Amino acid sequence: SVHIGAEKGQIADTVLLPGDPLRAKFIAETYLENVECYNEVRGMYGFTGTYKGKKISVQGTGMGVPSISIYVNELIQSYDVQNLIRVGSCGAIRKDVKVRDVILAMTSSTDSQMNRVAFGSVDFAPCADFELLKNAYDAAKDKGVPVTVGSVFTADQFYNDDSQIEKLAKYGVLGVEMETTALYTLAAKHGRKALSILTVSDHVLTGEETTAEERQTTFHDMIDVALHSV
Amino acid sequence: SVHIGAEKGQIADTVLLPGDPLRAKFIAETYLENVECYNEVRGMYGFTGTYKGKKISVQGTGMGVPSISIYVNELIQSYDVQNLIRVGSCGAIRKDVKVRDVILAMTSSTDSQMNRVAFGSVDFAPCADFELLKNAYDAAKDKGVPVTVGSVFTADQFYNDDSQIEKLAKYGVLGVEMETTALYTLAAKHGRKALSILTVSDHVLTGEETTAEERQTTFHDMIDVALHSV
Amino acid sequence: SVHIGAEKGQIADTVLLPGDPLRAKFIAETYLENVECYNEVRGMYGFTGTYKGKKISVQGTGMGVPSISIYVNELIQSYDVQNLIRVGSCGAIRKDVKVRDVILAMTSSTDSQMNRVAFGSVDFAPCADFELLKNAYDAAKDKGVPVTVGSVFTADQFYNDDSQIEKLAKYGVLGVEMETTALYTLAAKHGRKALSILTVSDHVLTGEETTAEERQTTFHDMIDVALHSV
Amino acid sequence: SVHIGAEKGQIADTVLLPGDPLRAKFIAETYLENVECYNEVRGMYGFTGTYKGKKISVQGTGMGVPSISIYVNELIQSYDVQNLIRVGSCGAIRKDVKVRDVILAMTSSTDSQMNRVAFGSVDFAPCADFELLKNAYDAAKDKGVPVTVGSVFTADQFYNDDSQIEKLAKYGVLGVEMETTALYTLAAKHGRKALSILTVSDHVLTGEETTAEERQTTFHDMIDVALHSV
Amino acid sequence: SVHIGAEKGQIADTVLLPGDPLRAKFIAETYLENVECYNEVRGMYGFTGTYKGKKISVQGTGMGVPSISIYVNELIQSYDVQNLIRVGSCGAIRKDVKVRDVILAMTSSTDSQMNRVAFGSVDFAPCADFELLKNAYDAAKDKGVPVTVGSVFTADQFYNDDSQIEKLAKYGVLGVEMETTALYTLAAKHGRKALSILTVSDHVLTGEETTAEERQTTFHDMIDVALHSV
Amino acid sequence: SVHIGAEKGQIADTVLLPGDPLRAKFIAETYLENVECYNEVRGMYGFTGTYKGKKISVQGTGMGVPSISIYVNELIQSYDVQNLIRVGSCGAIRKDVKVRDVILAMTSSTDSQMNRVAFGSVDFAPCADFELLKNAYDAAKDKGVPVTVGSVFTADQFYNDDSQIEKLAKYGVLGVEMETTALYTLAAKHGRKALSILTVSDHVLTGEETTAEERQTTFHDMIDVALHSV
Ligand SMILES: Nc1nc(=O)c2ncn([C@H]3C[C@H](O)[C@@H](CO)O3)c2[nH]1
Ligand SMILES: Nc1nc(=O)c2ncn([C@H]3C[C@H](O)[C@@H](CO)O3)c2[nH]1
Ligand SMILES: Nc1nc(=O)c2ncn([C@H]3C[C@H](O)[C@@H](CO)O3)c2[nH]1
Ligand SMILES: Nc1nc(=O)c2ncn([C@H]3C[C@H](O)[C@@H](CO)O3)c2[nH]1
Ligand SMILES: Nc1nc(=O)c2ncn([C@H]3C[C@H](O)[C@@H](CO)O3)c2[nH]1
Ligand SMILES: Nc1nc(=O)c2ncn([C@H]3C[C@H](O)[C@@H](CO)O3)c2[nH]1
Ligand SMILES: [Cl-]
Ligand SMILES: [Cl-]
Ligand SMILES: [Cl-]
Ligand SMILES: [Cl-]
Ligand SMILES: [Cl-]
Ligand SMILES: [Cl-]
Repeated sequence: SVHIGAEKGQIADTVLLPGDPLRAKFIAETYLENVECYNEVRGMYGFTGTYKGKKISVQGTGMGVPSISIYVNELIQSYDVQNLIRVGSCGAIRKDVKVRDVILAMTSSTDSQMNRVAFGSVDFAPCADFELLKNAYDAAKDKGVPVTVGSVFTADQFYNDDSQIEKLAKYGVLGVEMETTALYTLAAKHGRKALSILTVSDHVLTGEETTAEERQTTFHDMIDVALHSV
Repeated sequence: SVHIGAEKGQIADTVLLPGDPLRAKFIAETYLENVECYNEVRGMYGFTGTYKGKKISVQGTGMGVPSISIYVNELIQSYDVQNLIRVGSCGAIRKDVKVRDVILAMTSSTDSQMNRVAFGSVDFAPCADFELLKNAYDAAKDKGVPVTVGSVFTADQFYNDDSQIEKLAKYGVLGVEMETTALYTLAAKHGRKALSILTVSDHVLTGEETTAEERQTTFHDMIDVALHSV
Repeated sequence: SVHIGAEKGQIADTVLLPGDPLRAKFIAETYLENVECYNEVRGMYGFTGTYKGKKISVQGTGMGVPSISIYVNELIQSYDVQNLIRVGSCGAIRKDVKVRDVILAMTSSTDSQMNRVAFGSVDFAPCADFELLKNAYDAAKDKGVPVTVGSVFTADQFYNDDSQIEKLAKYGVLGVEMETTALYTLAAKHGRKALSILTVSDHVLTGEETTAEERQTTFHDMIDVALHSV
Repeated sequence: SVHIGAEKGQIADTVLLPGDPLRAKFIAETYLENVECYNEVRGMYGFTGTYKGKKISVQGTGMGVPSISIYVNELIQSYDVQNLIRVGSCGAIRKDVKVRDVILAMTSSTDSQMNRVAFGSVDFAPCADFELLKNAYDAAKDKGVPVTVGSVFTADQFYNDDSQIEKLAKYGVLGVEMETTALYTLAAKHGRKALSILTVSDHVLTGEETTAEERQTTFHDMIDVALHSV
Repeated sequence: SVHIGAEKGQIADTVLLPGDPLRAKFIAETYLENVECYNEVRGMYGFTGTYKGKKISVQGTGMGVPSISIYVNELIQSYDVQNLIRVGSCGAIRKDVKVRDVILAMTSSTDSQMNRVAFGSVDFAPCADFELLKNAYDAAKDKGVPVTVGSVFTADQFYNDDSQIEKLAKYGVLGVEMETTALYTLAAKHGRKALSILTVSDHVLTGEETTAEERQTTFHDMIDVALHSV
Repeated sequence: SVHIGAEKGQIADTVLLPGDPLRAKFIAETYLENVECYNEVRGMYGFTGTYKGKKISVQGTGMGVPSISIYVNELIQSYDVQNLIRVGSCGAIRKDVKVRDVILAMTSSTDSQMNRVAFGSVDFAPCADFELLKNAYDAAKDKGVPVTVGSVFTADQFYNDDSQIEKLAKYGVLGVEMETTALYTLAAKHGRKALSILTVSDHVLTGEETTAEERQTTFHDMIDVALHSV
């Protein structure tokens, strides 16, 4: 596969997709037994290991829709990947979204033209896989993790005129990131199961703000919720 | 309120929204104790009653986004309606969607220009309220009802060139109706809780077909799932 | 026909299309001899009768483009309907449009995405049939009815940000309703003759306002103009 | 006025707008008494004269929306022009449109982005002024001229992929030219009265074809209809 | 060819395209030896002559994209024209663009819907031919002519809400005219070489202004730069 | 700066922007004296060094418009970066583009919605800075490097329906990559100088194909052309 230097099935059915290829490293080392490293292309590191005896892979995606699309496609098409879970952060855009909250995206709004190219006249609303999502909600509530379930906004521009999120907050969108629409759509197209699990990086239209401690907690917190989701 | 001839609070916190104002009649009579009739404007009948002692309202919406939008707005704005559940049918567009299946929409794609007017450059992905949705899933599984959870397609045209649903089936969209986007968006805007619960009316790209018996079953079946959702 | 429970040709060549299925009732009873009732589906009542010995039908459409589209299509395709005249009201948006004025739409602007789906890069300007329209103008001037002839605006949302009509008034658009584009386009597509005849319901950017008396007059007034249009 | 080298009111209330600045010459010389020439800028000749004692002006527009827009704006804004009538030809796109037929545009479809720039989410349907149009119909029928009344298509490209007109013929659009939308819209914006009167230049999806004789007849024929329209 | 009354090859490989058909006259008479006149249709004059012994043609285009498109297409398709250079003016929109400056467009932004019709989801960025452009830059610097090289804006409307150029100046667009996008695109499509060379007509968001003397200089100045470009 | 862990001015006026953060490493080590490493965030390595005594920086961008936008913005806004040159590859889409050819983008088409968000009704054609571009052409021709100068296509999707490039080849677009539009636009907005320099990675609509040797040559070849461009 053009972008991923890996042997067939040297990659798990299940892949966690952080934006950062260095958090990809971190997650493997700090959470998985028997750490393999299949990919080193573009520094976009890929890893495979076990957790509670089960095989789990970890691939960094880079940032923005066009980048994650690249990896999700190859992972799916060239490695028959079955379950793809994003684990990154997002900028909180409501006030009723707390820094501790862990976010499960049912859907996402986007300004990426990825869908309009393919569909034209249709606002295409992408979709988390319920089984994956329910499992994550269950895995959250049993351990008693703070968890919100709603939509996010997959943006093309980190720095924007940003008129959008101010309007999107008014419709109950929870936060902004740059990957989810791309995951959900490509996963749905190819018959796979996708879900996006996200922590708060900071409040964009500040209601409150974040410390290094709060992130370290919610980060770890999110990885668990993901891992136990199967 | 312009379209609904009703006294303040003569309407419940919770309203079931069938497309048909005559199924609206049916549902009241056949499911609710102490049947009031608040609205008779445009034959778009509105009813209030109790079920398991609790107050439940039933308002017909008519067809298409512009029509349901009318009722949802007034119900919300003029009657502080808290929970709005659609109960209609949809044309099944996948083959793995069975005539018995009861459908819970997490989201919907639309070709209505309702959102693009307000948002512009954004594909806005509307969102069912999770609490309502989870409750419906729970109320489904305990009685053991067949139930699928994914997206639908809110269309503007019953008869189309329909090139869309053939493409939308390829992305795992479950079925086509004409209301949901409009519900989810207006509910989200005004801080209310919405959910759309749907039976199969027939298979549009026929995988299988429907009898009068199968509908009568799933219809009733869906009303229960709704009713026990609280 | 899916939505209209009627026997072949039990429906006239000519159909008046009020939004309200109860004004549909009213019009039949109060204007036509030998009243038949072909449709009772969805409470969207359909009627056939005579006037000056000639067969005339009356079908309610519901509200919004997607709804009227449904009836117009079936009426045309399943009942070879030849002449379709809308008789509803509209919100006056200029000041030089008087509450008494009866409106004949040559065309309509819309924000519905119905046309952009089919045409893409084209602003499609729909068209009243001239013969029908001229006949209505003649039938207006002989009795001496106040009558204006220009465009309207077929909206998707009764409640809007409404920035549009303020801009559209500046271009001489007369009023806003929710049906006409849909009529004109479907009528033109299938080789039929359509026309939309409208009274003022109120002034939206208030220049003046309406009583119950003024409506009763213009309503009746409009039905005549329609009826004598053949 | 930047584009028209003319003294205030040296231009009539009424202006005929042929595309060709040389037919502009022709029309003056061959139809009007006391021929003045106000404009010679860009060879886009402008003329003023009398007909049946009444003052009539004649200004060439050039081709395409952006060009006629230029003249229509200045004529309106800088010379308080009251009535603006286009007199050009169009490519017939239906078969039931005959080479002899004289065309009165109620409206026009366009692919020009002129309107979408100003309106955004609105398909804006431009509008002939009825008074002007009725007068032209009357002036046609009394002399007994063949005359059709419907819509046209204002295109941006003489040579196209042209997929549009094949689809637009299916909706009863009569013919294609390159000016009308631009006239109707600018006329409506500034409170003026516009109308577009058109002959057939040839059949684009050939049903029949044209001689030099047939044009000379219909051309002259159209100028009359225009002239007597007041 | 429909719009150009000319015999095969009575037109040069190289054609200068001023907007004004009278500057077309001027340029021929004042710059070329052995002046032929091939076209007189629509007053849109076409000329052929020699300069430094070499054959050079001069065709007026009229104004706006739809008009120049007409001539560029026929010139290319019916006369195998190889090199097409626009020589007109543009409204300067930055302040760092001086009245003396001669402008070489690498590209242009447009609001014309010409490209979106053909491409859909693509912002198509048109392209000057480098060879032509470099040659013009060389021919500029050797004589020592003030010359800027960047983008312009091909507008559909001389009079606009004009919100665009205020935003476009902020991105370094140099000036606004009404032809270039149309040239570059049609030239690129048919394998020909195009370039647009432009003087300042005035400053639109005034930084400074123009005399008749400054234009006469830069005009002549621009024709040279064009002519020596081969 | 959020994404780049660097001290003020520890970054040069001039930055080379390869997609790959590992080619970023390579370029530094193999071309620059006194190698500093300012950034290690996300493995997206940043380096500063000298070449012919002059300070030159090297920052990886990742893939797709949203990603490079991130770095270009911070580099510009937080480090007053003056000159930004992309050095990556592109998929050749014409046949007359040779594997050896080095490509200088004057402009790029895109399907990214980055511009349409900001501009709306405008196809915005981005622009290489001429000074940078000319300098690169000069630095190419003196050493005698094969070099083509035209447009490219900045895509959002590596894997597409790809109907676009087949149409875009027909208009003389040279190749497809995923960064340039984003560079040119952000550079132009902030008053900086940008240029994109690209090798062929392979032929997408295969005319010919590539070896490892041909890339190693053209790669090195391109870095020179960049480096000597100042
Ligand atoms: N736009 C945006 N705003 C935020 O506040 C935010 N917080 C996290 N992210 C995610 C998404 C990207 O992968 C990447 C960009 O830093 O991280 C954000 N994106
Ligand atoms: N488009 C469409 N296709 C179907 O097969 C279908 N089945 C049910 N519905 C819903 C939605 C409307 O409220 C209304 C239109 O009949 O019923 C459908 N809509
Ligand atoms: N938008 C809108 N504004 C008005 O003031 C108005 N007056 C009448 N109508 C028509 C059209 C609908 O069928 C229906 C909505 O009430 O009635 C209106 N629609
Ligand atoms: N597109 C197009 N097709 C035709 O068959 C046709 N016939 C006449 N016209 C009008 C409109 C222009 O002003 C001008 C272009 O020749 O003439 C036409 N335009
Ligand atoms: N829009 C616009 N603004 C100007 O300041 C300007 N200056 C010159 N031009 C060019 C382009 C047309 O061919 C024609 C319109 O007058 O001349 C301009 N166009
Ligand atoms: N779409 C696309 N097709 C190609 O053949 C191609 N060749 C190189 N590139 C550039 C651009 C990306 O940064 C990145 C994606 O691999 O590399 C390409 N992109
Ligand atoms: Cl992330
Ligand atoms: Cl329904
Ligand atoms: Cl109505
Ligand atoms: Cl014409
Ligand atoms: Cl010009
Ligand atoms: Cl690259």
